[PDB]
Amino acid sequence: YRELEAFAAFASDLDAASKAQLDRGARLVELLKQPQYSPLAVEEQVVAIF
Amino acid sequence: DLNVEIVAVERELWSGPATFVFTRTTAGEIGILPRHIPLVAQLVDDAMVRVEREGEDDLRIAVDGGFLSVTEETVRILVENAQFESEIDADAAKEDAASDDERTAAWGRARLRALGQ
Amino acid sequence: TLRELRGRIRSAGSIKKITKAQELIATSRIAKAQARVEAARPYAAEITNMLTELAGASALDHPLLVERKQPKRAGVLVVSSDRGLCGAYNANVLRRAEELFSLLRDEGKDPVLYVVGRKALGYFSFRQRTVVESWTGFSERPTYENAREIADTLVNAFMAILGVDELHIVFTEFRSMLSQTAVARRAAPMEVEYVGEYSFEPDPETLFDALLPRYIATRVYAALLEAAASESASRRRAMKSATDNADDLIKALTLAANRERQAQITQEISEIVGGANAL
Amino acid sequence: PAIVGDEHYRVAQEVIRILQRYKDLQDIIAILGIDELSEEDKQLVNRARRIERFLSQNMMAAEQFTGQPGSTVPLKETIEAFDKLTKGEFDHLPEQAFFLIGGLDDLAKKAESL
Repeated sequence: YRELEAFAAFASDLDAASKAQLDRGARLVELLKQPQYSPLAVEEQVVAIF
Repeated sequence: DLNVEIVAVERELWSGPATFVFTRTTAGEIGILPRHIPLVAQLVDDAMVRVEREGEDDLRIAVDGGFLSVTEETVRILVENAQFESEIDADAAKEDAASDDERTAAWGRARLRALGQ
Repeated sequence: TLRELRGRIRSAGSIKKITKAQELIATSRIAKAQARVEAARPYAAEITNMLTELAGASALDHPLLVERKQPKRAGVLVVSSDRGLCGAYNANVLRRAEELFSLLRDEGKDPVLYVVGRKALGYFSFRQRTVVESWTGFSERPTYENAREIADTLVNAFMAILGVDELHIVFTEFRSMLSQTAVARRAAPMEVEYVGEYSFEPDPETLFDALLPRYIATRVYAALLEAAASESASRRRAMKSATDNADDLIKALTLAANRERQAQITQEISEIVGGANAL
Repeated sequence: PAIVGDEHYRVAQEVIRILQRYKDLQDIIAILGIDELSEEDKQLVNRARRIERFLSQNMMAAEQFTGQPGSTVPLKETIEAFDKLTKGEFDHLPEQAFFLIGGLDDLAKKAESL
């Protein structure tokens, strides 16, 4: 994703599969985003990544 | 009344109101007043157009291979290259009228027939 | 090494300035080309309207409207820029063109090349595919004269000399400033579309015959204008990308120059204090 | 060539030439991109990237990291594969089909996969 993010900003258009990968990565990155002083037990980490 | 829209392939040249419009279509000379029946006619190679409107002087247009569409409200003239009389270089028209190329000669003749020549 | 890094920084700064200027000029020219497309639209609409009327009063048997019995050859009009710095633009066109060829090859019709633009001309000159005719110098600012010449040549080839049994135009449609897509359109033989529910002089058949070439010329003109607008948009995007890359290169080279400067200062101090500590 | 043979040496030198030209063009690649190169250089770069990625290999020791098992490519197959690469016989496959691939047969497998 983080290579596709840079590629997309300048490509006129992208394949539907590439757009699907972009939309999946834009959600994975937000998923890994986490606030301070709020650790998650592995029990919640596995579900969140799932 | 009529509103004459002389529109070229690149741009619209004229869209003012008019009372009468005259031009030499491939079927002969035609004059159009308001409420004329819808019509489509190909202008001749050297066709010129003359527009008569309220007050202003007659407007003469050199038209290169245009088409004339009389419609319920607008008489639209679609042109490849259209030149008003004020934009004509008369000497250039005179020189081009004798050109060997048929299309260039026809365009020169259209410019002259507008120039009043 | 620091001298090389300073020179590289100066180079990247100059290139950043040039690409930024090109980006702004390309924005202005996007505006100009899109305004020209808008200006050309009404004539296209009206000629299409009168063509529909003539067809409604025509036999629809003109050669431009009927499929050759056995299509053995097809023309392809690739519209391309005549100057670079447009990023993927030309490639996006050219790739699509080859895609079309793969279709034409699969359908048994060998494509015959007509190219507009210097870049596509070089593209095909390196792959040794022969272009019958090429026009150049008006992709940045096309005029109806060029479009009429292109359309007349294409239509004469279609009517025919070996000639072609079909012709396509490959060009970059500008849908929005963000999107610019290469598409291929078959511009002859045209397909009659019955959409469902006037006089003519001297007859609608002769007017139809005189107007179909004019309609094809108008559509080629619209395609060229669309390609020019798309070229300017791609140039703006490519120059913005180049400016960002030049800025990032300037930042990286400035970090490298600072590291080299500190390293040289430390090395000089090391030599000086090694000499003192010996004396 | 007196030691490894001229078939090996010629392929190795061609690969090094392609990669050196790619390194030389790196500046234009960085600022403008592949698009503004000459057609000869554009083709050279498009196959230089593929040669560069094909030199990657799924090493045995990598199994603990990637999970993939490792592969071994005999010297003859390496020479043939890189000879084909330098001649342009694989310029149509996507570039990612060369990551960590280790062989012509497995390259065809991954090309089918994508």
